[PDB]
Amino acid sequence: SSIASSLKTAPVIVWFRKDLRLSDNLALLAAVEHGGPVIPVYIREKSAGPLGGAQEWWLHHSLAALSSSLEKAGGRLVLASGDAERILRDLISETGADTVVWNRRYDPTGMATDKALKQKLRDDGLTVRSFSGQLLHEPSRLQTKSGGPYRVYTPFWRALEGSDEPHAPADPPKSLTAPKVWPKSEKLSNWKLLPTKPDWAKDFSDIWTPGETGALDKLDDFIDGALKGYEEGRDFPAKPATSLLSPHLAAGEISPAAVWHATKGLSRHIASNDISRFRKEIVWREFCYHLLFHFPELGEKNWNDSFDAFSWRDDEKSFKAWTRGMTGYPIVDAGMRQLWQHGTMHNRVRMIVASFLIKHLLIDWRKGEKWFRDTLVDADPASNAANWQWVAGSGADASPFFRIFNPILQGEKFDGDGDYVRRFVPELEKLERKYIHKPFEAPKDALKKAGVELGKTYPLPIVDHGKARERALAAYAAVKKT
Ligand SMILES: Cc1cc2nc3c(=O)[nH]c(=O)nc-3n(C[C@H](O)[C@H](O)[C@H](O)COP(=O)(O)OP(=O)(O)OC[C@H]3O[C@@H](n4cnc5c(N)ncnc54)[C@H](O)[C@@H]3O)c2cc1C
Ligand SMILES: Nc1nc(=O)c2c([nH]1)NC[C@@H]1CN(c3ccc(C(=O)N[C@@H](CCC(=O)O)C(=O)O)cc3)CN21
Repeated sequence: SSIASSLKTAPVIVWFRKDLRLSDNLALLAAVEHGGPVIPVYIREKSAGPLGGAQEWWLHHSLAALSSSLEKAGGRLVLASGDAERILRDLISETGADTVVWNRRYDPTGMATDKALKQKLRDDGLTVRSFSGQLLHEPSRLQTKSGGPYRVYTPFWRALEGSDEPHAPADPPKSLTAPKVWPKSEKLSNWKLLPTKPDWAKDFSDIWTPGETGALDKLDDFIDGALKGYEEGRDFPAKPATSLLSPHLAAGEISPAAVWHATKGLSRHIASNDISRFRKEIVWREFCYHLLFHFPELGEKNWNDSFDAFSWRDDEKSFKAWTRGMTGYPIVDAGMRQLWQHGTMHNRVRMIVASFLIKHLLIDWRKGEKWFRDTLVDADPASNAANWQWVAGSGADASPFFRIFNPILQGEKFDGDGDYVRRFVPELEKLERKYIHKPFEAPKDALKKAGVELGKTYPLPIVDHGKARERALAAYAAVKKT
């Protein structure tokens, strides 16, 4: 190291955010190609990070898993809290790194943070490079054949379906070059991301294994499992027919290109309709990000400003009943209880509970959006906002506001035998399917036999369907006169 000294390569910093994976990670691969020591860092920023309590549980386990995977490769994960610029400059100064890399994040606030930071670092002569991976498409570049943003799903789907296959996923690096001396790291346990007493996430582990290995296990199981019959099965919440990839995708533990490529070459065993339908759902995520790019206020302002003057009820009591799954409408209650217990909800039931809040209770959709932000492990700044707005009646793909279905009928249509309701509202277990979705219409004899006392065992409906419907349509008529 004195007289036969090779000229050494400077380190490179890899800044992880919602891309907590080693596979199909172009930033990490760039760091490997760069040579020299690789310095992985995760920063607890003020603005960005987990959208709520459930996602903090997710993040803890995700960071623990990523750290373990990096250590297996010979690296480590540096943890730091505070101002990203100050932290990165301090790491640069300490290590002598000449480059910072990251994977692009496409939520407008995070993208703006990155743009500003990138310019500041470049102005001081640092190399900064950002990479695709979070999305199959580039929202700032993709336009209709006539030069517009996509406003409607089907043409957007046809564009992505018709595009050259997303590039196949890149392998993870098996080894990372480490610095001789590691920068100091914060302790994950000190970040207070986990519940303590009570452990309200105690059943999350029954469903979830956060991190890249868990993501790949979910993908593998889906391809070898529920992908078969997915198209027919996905509408029925009692059936475990979906992939459960959403929080892994949200956390960037698996790329959508990896998911897409996993659906290729399956014709010997899998019907094309199931694959097409699953791909469409992946593209719904893409579309939500497209809309967020084109309308950054998607989570706070109505897409259709005709709704701005809508007069929402000031009824925090009904809102609380909704959050607790105590509406007296079993399918709604089942969904809200599923969410509380497992940090997720079947998509059909998300639509039903969202509609119940907005139309039956006439409560501001933003309140429902915020509740979901705190309780979903998959909370996503594009998909949550976009879906709430569609249920609320804004957007080309929105159901018109005046379309108001009875939760009872939706329950009987998509959960006819009542298995989903019985799973999450077990106090109704003994009711026959005739009354499982409408226990308030059952006769005294049946309620007695099933061990159900309305108002004790299970609540009466907090609103009458007919009256709620009249109220919502009157509110719709009023907003038109504005
Ligand atoms: C009111 C409301 C709020 C929602 N909030 C979120 C959210 O915060 N995060 C989130 O990822 N999804 C959200 N969704 C969409 C959808 O309900 C979930 O993606 C789905 O329940 C996830 O289960 P899965 O992974 O088994 O889906 P699968 O059926 O296996 O679908 C595969 C993937 O496609 C994507 N996807 C599927 N459906 C949709 C959709 N309607 N919109 C956008 N992406 C979709 C997801 O990434 C999902 O993992 C919301 C839907 C509604 C109606
Ligand atoms: N999906 C999901 N499920 C949840 O249960 C959940 C979320 N998400 N997101 C965050 C909130 C907050 N969590 C909490 C936090 C504290 C208490 C708690 O301290 N409970 C006391 C009594 C006070 C009370 O219930 O408010 C207890 O020991 O029962 C309960 C739930 C549950 N949370």
